[PDB]
Amino acid sequence: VLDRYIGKTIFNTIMMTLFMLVSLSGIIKFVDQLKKSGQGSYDALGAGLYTILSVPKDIQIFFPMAALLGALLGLGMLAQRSELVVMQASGFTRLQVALAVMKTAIPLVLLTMAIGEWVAPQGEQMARNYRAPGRYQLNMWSKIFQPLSVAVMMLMALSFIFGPLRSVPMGVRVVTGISFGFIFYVLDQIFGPLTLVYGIPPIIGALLPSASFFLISLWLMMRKA
Amino acid sequence: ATLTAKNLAKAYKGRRVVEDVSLTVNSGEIVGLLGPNGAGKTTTFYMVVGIVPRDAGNIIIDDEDISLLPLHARARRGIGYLPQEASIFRRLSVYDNLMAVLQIRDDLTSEQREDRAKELMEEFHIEHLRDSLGQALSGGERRRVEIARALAANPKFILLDEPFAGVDPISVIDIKRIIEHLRDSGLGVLITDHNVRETLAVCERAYIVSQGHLIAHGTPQQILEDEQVKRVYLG
Amino acid sequence: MATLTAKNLAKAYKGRRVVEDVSLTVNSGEIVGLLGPNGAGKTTTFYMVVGIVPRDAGNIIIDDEDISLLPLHARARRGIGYLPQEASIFRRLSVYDNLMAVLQIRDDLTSEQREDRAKELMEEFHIEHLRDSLGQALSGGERRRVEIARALAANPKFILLDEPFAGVDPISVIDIKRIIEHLRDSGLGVLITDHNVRETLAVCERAYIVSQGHLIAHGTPQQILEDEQVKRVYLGE
Amino acid sequence: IIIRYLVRETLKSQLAILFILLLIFFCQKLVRILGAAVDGDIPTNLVLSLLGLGIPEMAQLILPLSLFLGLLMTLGKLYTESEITVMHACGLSKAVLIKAAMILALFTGAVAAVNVMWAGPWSSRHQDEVLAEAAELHWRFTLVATVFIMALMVVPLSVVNPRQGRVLSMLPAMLLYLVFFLLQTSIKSNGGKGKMDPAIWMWAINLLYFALAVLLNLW
Ligand SMILES: CCCCCCCCCCCCCC(=O)O[C@H](CCCCCCCCCCC)CC(=O)O[C@@H]1[C@@H](NC(=O)C[C@@H](CCCCCCCCCCC)OC(=O)CCCCCCCCCCC)[C@H](OC[C@H]2O[C@H](OP(=O)(O)O)[C@H](NC(=O)C[C@H](O)CCCCCCCCCCC)[C@@H](OC(=O)C[C@H](O)CCCCCCCCCCC)[C@@H]2O)O[C@H](CO[C@]2(C(=O)O)C[C@@H](O[C@]3(C(=O)O)C[C@@H](O)[C@@H](O)[C@@H]([C@H](O)CO)O3)[C@@H](O[C@H]3O[C@H]([C@@H](O)CO)[C@@H](OP(=O)(O)O)[C@H](O[C@H]4O[C@H]([C@@H](O)CO[C@H]5O[C@H]([C@@H](O)CO)[C@@H](O)[C@H](O)[C@@H]5O)[C@@H](OP(=O)(O)O)[C@H](O)[C@@H]4O)[C@@H]3O)[C@@H]([C@H](O)CO)O2)[C@H]1OP(=O)(O)O
Repeated sequence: VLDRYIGKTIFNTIMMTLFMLVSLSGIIKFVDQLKKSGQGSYDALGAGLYTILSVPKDIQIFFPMAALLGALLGLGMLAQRSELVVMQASGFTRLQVALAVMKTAIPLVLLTMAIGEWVAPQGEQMARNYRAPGRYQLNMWSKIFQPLSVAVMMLMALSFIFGPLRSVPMGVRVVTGISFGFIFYVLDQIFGPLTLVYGIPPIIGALLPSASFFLISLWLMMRKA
Repeated sequence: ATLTAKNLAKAYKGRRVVEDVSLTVNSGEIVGLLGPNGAGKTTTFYMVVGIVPRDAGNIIIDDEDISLLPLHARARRGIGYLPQEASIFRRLSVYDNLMAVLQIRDDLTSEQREDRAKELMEEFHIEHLRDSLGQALSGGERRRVEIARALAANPKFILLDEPFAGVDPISVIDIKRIIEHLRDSGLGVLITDHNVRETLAVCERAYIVSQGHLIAHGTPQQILEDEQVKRVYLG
Repeated sequence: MATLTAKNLAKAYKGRRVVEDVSLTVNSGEIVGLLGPNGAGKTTTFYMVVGIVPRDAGNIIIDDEDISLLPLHARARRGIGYLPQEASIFRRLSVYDNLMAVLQIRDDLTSEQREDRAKELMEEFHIEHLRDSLGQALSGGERRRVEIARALAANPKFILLDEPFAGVDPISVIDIKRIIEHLRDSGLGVLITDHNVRETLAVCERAYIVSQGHLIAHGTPQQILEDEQVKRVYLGE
Repeated sequence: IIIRYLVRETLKSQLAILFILLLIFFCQKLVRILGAAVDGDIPTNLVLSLLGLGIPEMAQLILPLSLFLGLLMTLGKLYTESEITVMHACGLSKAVLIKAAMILALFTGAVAAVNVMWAGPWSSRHQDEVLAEAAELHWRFTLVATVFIMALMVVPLSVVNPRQGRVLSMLPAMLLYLVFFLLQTSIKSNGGKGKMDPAIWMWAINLLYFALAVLLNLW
């Protein structure tokens, strides 16, 4: 049961965080549609464009950036109420918490890959139709590595909640999630297009620095043991 | 059953916040870790529990080393730690909360595990809170769920981190009564509360630590005979 | 001489009656505690005496003048001095700068005496050696010498200390009582709201205890222990 | 005065957020540049220059937000230390927060003016050629008036919430800030380049916030 409670806490925080951040993404880009309004209709952009405007922003961008911010705010919200320490002081294994949260990423990658194969390219391509290689290859392989990125953002939260938690204020964790969750962002749109500039072969590198958060999550897991 | 420490010492970044402190607690022997705050009282306590990793000392239960062992591995054997904060499993009911922890004890079968859950629920008079969400409970109620939860892991020694933190002195009887049941069973208490005037009335013997090194070890009656606290603590 | 008279004070949070009519009066040279079960009446009735949390009903009168409506913008300017439980000391400022900082806001002082009093106030609490000592470089034991010294640098009456015994070290308890004696000797009322009961009464001449949102006790600590209503809800022997 | 300390803490904190906001806005502008680098095949020789040429473009958005984020974090941390709540308990008024902000917002505003009066046009003309070839004023003017408004707007939006949330105090201040900026950015749409000017609502919304700034400050 204690793992199921971890699931709702960690999974509900990830889902709610994704929803609030998606609302922000919508209206911040919605006002962008208001800027492009006058082609024929803005209220239609409010209804028809908005729904298929929201779903894509999660998978390529706001899902993993909010995935870290979901557990690192959530799994640290338990340690904010001293739930985690009592969870560990009751003998729930530290390697079982990572076996608990990451096991709740299996229901979360399915809610990402299936929302990134059947409605992210089907809806977004439908969303721009409502407004009437060097590039693709890098992206496509990266979009296959999308489940690994949220599984690593969720693995970065475990190290950030078992390593640098240091009885911090929840606020600090949020900006840690805001910052590394933004570091993961810049490392996904700068390093990813830079791949062709430095000639990093897709067969070997491409978006791996984005998934090299693992190596940034592996020096943050054994550092103090 | 013992929870002994050998020459414990630790520096956060080189300040030597604790220097050669040894604490020994036997089952049924309530012990208090009293003294100046931030001077080593909490850090030595947190080093025993496992929150602060061990540096140069050594903690032993009976003969098994638990120095490198983290909290949970130490906890899975005999250690039950009660945090200062709430830790009431806000989004989980008390029935589930106890049964969630009880699942850690692997040797206990599910059919008997439910009886163990009912045993603790009626042991701390929180059985009627099985349907309660657990989000909000009174200071009397809140600690009883935590203690039941900690007692559910069936530890050998339980360490209370300021059980008398921000509590009205009429509930100090309730909190001490919760401590009284822990000593009534084959359990070892370790209180770390700063209210020395309220903790010391419960402990058989206490280790009082100051400026890094423990200076007083024994019953509070013996502490009053110690000149350090009678001249530099009281006057 | 001067009196901090709080009457009829009451306020309901979200509609729930947090505190009902409480009548608490403290004069210069009197030390009154604000004690009771946590959350019942303290930390909400006490603050409204200070003015931090706004008051919903009641009236506060000091120097025969009402201040109940005015927040610390004028409540602290006239006759009320509040000291929080945590580290209110100006962390990134030096002691000969932070003392004058609130000493120089009050226009009712010549600048020559303004620079003088800080020298005279700093020596009062044995802070002379801690002259330009930057803040954040002081222990919690001295955090209070400067914290009280600063809150004293406004000519405030009825210095309300908010939980002076937060970092409870029983040698700090003796020290804090000593400096509170000076504040009482400074011809000021004192209003303490410390968590523990057994030590505050050792320094309080009177103690207004508020429980269940309704003020219950007042007067000498000896008078307090013989009352059944407070004992059965706060101490219980 | 304590006001000098209030600024010196804020300025030492704003100058740190300014670097942090510079990095955050560096990445966004670099992502847009890198995206255009792979789309328009813009040579890598001058992509760094473009990043260092859009700084005034970002400056309009960060210089108010660096003071604001500085004000929010400084007043956040000062209130988290329960220092402001004694700063009023010791006889200073909330005007001390305002006067501390303004005596430091005049600085940021003056720099904001420099990024508006000179560096703005300076940035664009260098941004036009970059050796490659081998109205607005209502938004331009409200940028300075934004700084004074937000410094007036931050001081009431950080001292009632931190009782329960360290960062939850920033959210209403940030969201009310964001609703200002995007709406201000939204309005500067009709009647742009040229002499045509937007209808009278950009300063109508902007002046609304000033009224909303004073409204909750006078408490
Ligand atoms: C806590 C502490 C706080 C931290 C700090 C805060 C951080 C803030 C970050 C902001 C940094 C950047 C600042 C900024 O961004 O600044 C401005 C922003 C202001 C606010 C920012 C600060 C906030 C306040 C301060 C903070 C307070 C808190 C915006 C801007 O800048 O405005 C505009 C900009 N908006 C934004 O950027 C939104 C902003 C939004 C910012 C959001 C901030 C959020 C903070 C949250 C705080 C939380 C607390 C509350 O940022 C983004 O989102 C970027 C992502 C940012 C995220 C960063 C990470 C955040 C992490 C936070 C935690 C650390 C917008 O496009 C950007 C979109 O791109 C992607 O979408 P897409 O992929 O594209 O879909 C993004 N997708 C994404 O990123 C991906 C994802 O989604 C998002 C992922 C993000 C990260 C995810 C994870 C995050 C981490 C999470 C961790 C927890 C979208 O994302 C979106 O949707 C929004 C998105 O959902 C939301 C964002 C999500 C954020 C979430 C954060 C959550 C955090 C929570 C925890 C903290 C994004 O919206 O348009 C312009 C740029 O396009 C330009 C360019 O200039 O480059 C201009 C083009 O013209 C366009 C236009 O697009 O406008 C298109 C045209 O087709 C047409 O339509 C035209 C008109 O409409 C026509 O009517 O308009 C065109 O030009 C030229 O092209 C051609 C040229 O080549 C010649 O051939 C010409 O022909 P043509 O070929 O035909 O085109 C063109 O001529 C046309 O016009 C002519 C006439 O008009 C003449 O007029 C002339 O003059 C005019 C000038 O005078 C005008 O000045 C101009 O019109 C021209 O010059 C023109 O010449 C006609 O002539 P005539 O014939 O008529 O004569 C002509 O024929 C023809 O029609 C023209 O010349 C072209 C280029 O030039 C080519 O050369 O591209 C910008 O204007 P500009 O830049 O100012 O110019």
